[PDB]
Amino acid sequence: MRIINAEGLILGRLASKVAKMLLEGEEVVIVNAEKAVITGNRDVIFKKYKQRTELRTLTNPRRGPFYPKRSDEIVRRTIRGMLPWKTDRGRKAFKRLKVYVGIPKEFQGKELETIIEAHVSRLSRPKYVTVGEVAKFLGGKF
Amino acid sequence: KVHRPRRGSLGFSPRKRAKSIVPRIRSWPKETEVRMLGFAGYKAGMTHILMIDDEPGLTNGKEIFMPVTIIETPPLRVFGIRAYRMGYLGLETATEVIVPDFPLDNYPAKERKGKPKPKMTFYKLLERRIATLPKNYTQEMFEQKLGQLEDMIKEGEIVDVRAIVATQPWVIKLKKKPEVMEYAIGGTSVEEKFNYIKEKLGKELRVGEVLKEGELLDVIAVTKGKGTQGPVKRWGIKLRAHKDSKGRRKVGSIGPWHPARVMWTVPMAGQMGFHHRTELNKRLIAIGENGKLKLDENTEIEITPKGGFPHYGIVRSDFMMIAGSVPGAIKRIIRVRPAIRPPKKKPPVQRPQITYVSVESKQ
RNA sequence: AGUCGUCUCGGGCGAGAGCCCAUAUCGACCCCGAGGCUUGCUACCUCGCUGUCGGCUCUUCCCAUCCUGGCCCUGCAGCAGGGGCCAAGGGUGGGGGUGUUCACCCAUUAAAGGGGAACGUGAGCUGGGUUUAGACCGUCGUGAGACAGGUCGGAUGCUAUCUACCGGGGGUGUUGGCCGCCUGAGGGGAAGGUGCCCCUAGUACGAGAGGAACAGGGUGCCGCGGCCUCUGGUCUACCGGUUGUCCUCCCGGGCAUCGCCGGGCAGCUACGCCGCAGCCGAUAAGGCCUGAAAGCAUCUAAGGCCGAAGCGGCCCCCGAAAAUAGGCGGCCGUCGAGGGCUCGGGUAGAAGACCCGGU
RNA sequence: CAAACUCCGAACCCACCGCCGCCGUAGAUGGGGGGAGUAGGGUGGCGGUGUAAGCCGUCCACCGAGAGGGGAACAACCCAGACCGGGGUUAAGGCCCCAAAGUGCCGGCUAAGUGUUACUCCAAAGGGUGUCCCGGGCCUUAGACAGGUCGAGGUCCGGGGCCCCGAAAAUGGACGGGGCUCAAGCCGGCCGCCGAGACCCCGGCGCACGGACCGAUUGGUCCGUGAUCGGGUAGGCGGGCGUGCCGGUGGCGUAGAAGCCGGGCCGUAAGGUCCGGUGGAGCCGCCGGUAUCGCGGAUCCUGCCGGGAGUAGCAGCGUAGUCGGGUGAGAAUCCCGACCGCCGGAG
RNA sequence: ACCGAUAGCGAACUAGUACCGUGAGGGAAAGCUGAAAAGCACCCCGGGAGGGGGGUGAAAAGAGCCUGAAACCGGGCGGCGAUAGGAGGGUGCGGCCCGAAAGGAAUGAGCCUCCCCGAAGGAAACCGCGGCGACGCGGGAGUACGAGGGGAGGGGACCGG
Repeated sequence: MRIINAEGLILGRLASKVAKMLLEGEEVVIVNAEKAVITGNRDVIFKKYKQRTELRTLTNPRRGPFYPKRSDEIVRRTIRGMLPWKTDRGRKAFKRLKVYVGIPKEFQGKELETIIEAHVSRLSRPKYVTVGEVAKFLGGKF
Repeated sequence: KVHRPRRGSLGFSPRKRAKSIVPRIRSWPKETEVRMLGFAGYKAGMTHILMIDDEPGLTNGKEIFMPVTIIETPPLRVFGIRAYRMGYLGLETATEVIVPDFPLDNYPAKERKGKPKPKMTFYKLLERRIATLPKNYTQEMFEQKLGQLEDMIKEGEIVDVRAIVATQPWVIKLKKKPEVMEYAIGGTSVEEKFNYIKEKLGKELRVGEVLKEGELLDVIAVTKGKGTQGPVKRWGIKLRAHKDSKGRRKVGSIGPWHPARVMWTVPMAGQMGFHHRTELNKRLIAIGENGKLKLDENTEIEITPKGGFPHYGIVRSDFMMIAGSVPGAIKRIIRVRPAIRPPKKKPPVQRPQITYVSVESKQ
């Protein structure tokens, strides 16, 4: 079981790597989902996430896309999008993932893995927003 | 086309039978003073009074008619203390301590032909609600559990504390099975709240001690049941044209061609009544003691109308007289809490000047 | 369905009109586009059958916004106007003729916006118009007859198979079972919208006429959720009067809509009565601060502040099947806690379910 | 300026002659005979016509009548034309995850989520000290501009790349999705690796042609060539499988025939034959003839049986029964008595 | 060299019979016990119909009678079975189950070990050099491996289906 600290990691690249790990039968625990970054323009990102949230089924709200508003849920859904969610293999792979905000005491005092292929040092300009900021704008718990 | 507001509100859906006949309180007000935030009673009936208006408005200082509702309020029994810690996604109960069995004195025992008095005790009426209570639970065990809870609070894992209370329908002779409720305590410091609950554990609380006359409250109860009701009564649709040969009390079209489904918003028949409802900003006109209301320090009147309240007995214990109507059939359990979203110019917190009280036969 | 000639709506240039001044406003002659809301063109799907216009009922969506919120220019003194920007949470009503959509007109109103949904909606209704079979008038035809010319009459089938939405129940699972109290991931909300009145004030402004606003109070209407103390309806429980007839007459009864008539408590009702937050956070249009590119200037390129009835929360309703399938106290198990039927009743109810009581 | 003009005039097309190449004595060009099907075509490039869609011809490339690998699905676009069992390498194109293969390399650009679109689908006129560049200029490093003083480059013009405004729609939502900013976008290139039934190889089948040998009715065994054989609708042609009966020939059966249910084997197949049950009386191989000779459809015919369903209906025009007793295995429904009712110008 | 009970005349039989229409006229369905009725004597239960024993018969073939298919329904058995999406199938294999005969097999099955030749194809460790770099060039080497074709040793019951 590998534990990844998401602080200062690009959301999409972290999600790609974590999904690749999951598809091979490895348990993963992301411990700082609120500190992931998303490059782009703040207004565009916020508008996109608001549109995702307001997506819903007209005939019955109890069936429409339940896109997330929390940071950990956002990271979870981002990773899910990269898995074959419609297959038993993809469902079993997703059942092997846990995402948390901040470091819970349970995972305290344990090795934290980082992904060099997704660190913010790659970016030429740090024009991004945090998943925590996106959640705050959306009105989620954290 | 001609526009108009839609029939009924979508903010109370689904319109289903209430989960529990005992109402639940989801939110509590923020008060600096340390006191229990609400009370419980039984709905008795309705009457009217004439009072000099003190609330701001055009009718200020002038005698006015005012309908009032009576809730019989036997004293509550504080028999538990519960603690809440902060979980990952919200509050989670950490521990809960109930007092050990003690004799029950306010039980109205009757001497029937043969056998002695029943000699009832606590944990005997409570079994009718719980059915699984501690055995061989002693004062020392209770003391050690309370000490453990206090040590947890000192450590700081506890973020909130609340009181477990029980109703006593037997004292007023309504029924015997009690209703158990969980009440938040006003204040800021968990230590103060814990001391306040501890000093009253195993004792009685009176609405006179809890609430204040002339204050605004919110009333929570389950409304009267109506069974299955058609859309005309459930949502208020308009009757169809009188020439209709397929009925009059039904919706005409339940949707267009596309979407090729019935939208959930189309009015339809179903359960009406017996819903959990909250009514805001109801003034507490008066609190009466032992079924008697005092007017001018030398006049007291029985609050029970001649012949008794319809479908109800006689008010014999403390009671609350509140302005306006409240949800629930007769004898329903009604919860009251302090005003959660009160206005800015509130009425004075004191009993108004009541010039007349109606006690004429209401049947 | 394709296309947009036409239709609706934008843009480029600026001759000219505006006392001068092209751009306050209008904008010739020309040119470039958007939508698929008018009509047309094509004939691609549907003629071993997909029922039309209009109205009623009901649901939902777009902004190119009529009013309601906030702004910019003005040939914007005030009160009002003209042009434009952000903004779709709410409203956009009642009537006369006509089958009418539309258009015209009347009295109110803040306004009485245009449209999409198989020109939404006939296994929901109506059938006035349209389009059979009967008949009359005008015109055309020798005639039988015809008329996208009037006129009168002219039927609307349903036992829900699957799914859909509205409510009501029985199970499994959630690493043993059971009773109780909770947490709140998520979904729903308009739970609120909008006028008028009093003061500010006959004040600012203005020669005068005329005539505001911030703030502070009151109240109406529309909508929503509850209640039956008061008033009204009903009240085939109940009491009384009375007509015809029958039980032989008297009492007391049957039938004649409950025979008819008047009153009527409980219950249900509205025509009755009670309740419905303006605060915080970030923003759009818009107003500013610092500052270079471009030694100056500059709201913008980097950066910062404020700023909408719109967005998120406080608030109300559903909510352990929330697959990370939850927390806690207690009881039981490794005969037995806790339940079901049966029993007397409604704080309930189509069957189930729920609630009180059971020596 | 010219479709109904031409002093000129191509690409290009056509006829003929010589040659290269290919095909042909295992028999072409050509000639005779038998049998057809086809007379609605579509996409794509070009021409006339139309606002456009579209209509009408032309080109024979693809679907029609075409598998496999891709473009998200897609007739028509890209690779590719296919007998059966295996191994390998490539094509279209692809390599951040979905998803096999690089978070690949160098130089530059974009800040718009522009884009992430080879074509089937893709918004314009007009404008931008937004950026990165090229070419011409005039002044031009104590002298040029910004505000006669400073004291380093200015001030124009015509262009090129990317981007920006111009840019409004109806259920919630479309780069295929997630997402992506020295890139997972776009330019000029490059290096590895994945990826077809295509290409190569091994074994097998058939077919066309030639040959040797061998059958007492169309033929059989084997051999040689096939880079120049192996998709297929209408249609043409050859072989084979199955059923009833007849003339022969050789047989099986009460120690169990036909028929019927479930299995094994052979055949690319139509099918045949064996094993284990039931059945109690007929049945088959081979040769040569004959026929009401082969079933999924025809809103096919006859018979049987399903879901709808233990559901609708057993109300409306006259809503009628109840209490004791009897009978009888069994009584709301039959019989007697009482009471309450209905028609009473017909019930 | 016709058919063999949905065929053959409409009628293999109480058939132009029963039935439909005022009428003229139209017009079906329906064969089989056994060699011999030897067609179930007696007993228990049941109101009865019939059920269970027990007898007859080579065989119930039991009269609702030669055989008794399919559709459809009920029970047992084996598999799946209440978080999972596609016209119900195709390729490959893995669980659970069956597996005497007809298929191989104790004259040796799956299986384990070793040896030889091998078409098309085809690496790397390491050494030297070129490139800014991804990487490439020469040797190693056409080597290990390679579809398939053979041989020897161990075990002793499966494999195919």
